[PDB]
Amino acid sequence: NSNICEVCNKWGRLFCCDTCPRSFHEHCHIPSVEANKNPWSCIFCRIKTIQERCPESQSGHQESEVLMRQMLPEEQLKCEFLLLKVYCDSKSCFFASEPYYNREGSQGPQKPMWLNKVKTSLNEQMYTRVEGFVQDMRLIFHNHKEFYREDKFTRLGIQVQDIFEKNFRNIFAIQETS
Ligand SMILES: [Zn+2]
Ligand SMILES: [Zn+2]
Ligand SMILES: [Zn+2]
Repeated sequence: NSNICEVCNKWGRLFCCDTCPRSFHEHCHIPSVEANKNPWSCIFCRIKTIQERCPESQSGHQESEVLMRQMLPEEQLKCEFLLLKVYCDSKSCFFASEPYYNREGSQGPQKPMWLNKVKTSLNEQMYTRVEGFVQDMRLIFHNHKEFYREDKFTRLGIQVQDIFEKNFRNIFAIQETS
């Protein structure tokens, strides 16, 4: 197994996947690494299993259809993985914890959002459809763009949103387009 966490790329107290060489800190994995379970399979392995059991699940889909899906176990897992893929980028640090807004010439967003809040929301099964999760994720970056205006810091939002959007298209097998 790897000797660094797959998400944050640091050593420490790591849990090792039994079906692939990845390792995780307890609260870096999403959901948090389970108490017992020997063997244990990580979320990357669990996602690959879904695909393997239903090869047709990788044919293209319309975003509009994906968003209206109910958060049954498999969609819950896909949203967990997509959230994890965002945390995998080191630039997610800017969006993890609760922000605050005091900048000359800007007003804070009406509805603040951050990755740890989305994490909690998923953990507490507060989303009923994929749309719920995707709207909150997109809101994070949209709030950032709006608040930072012409400061070049706005680009961190563009960057992290691109990681989100690419992973969304991949994980939910959105139909490729020009
Ligand atoms: Zn970690
Ligand atoms: Zn694994
Ligand atoms: Zn089948």
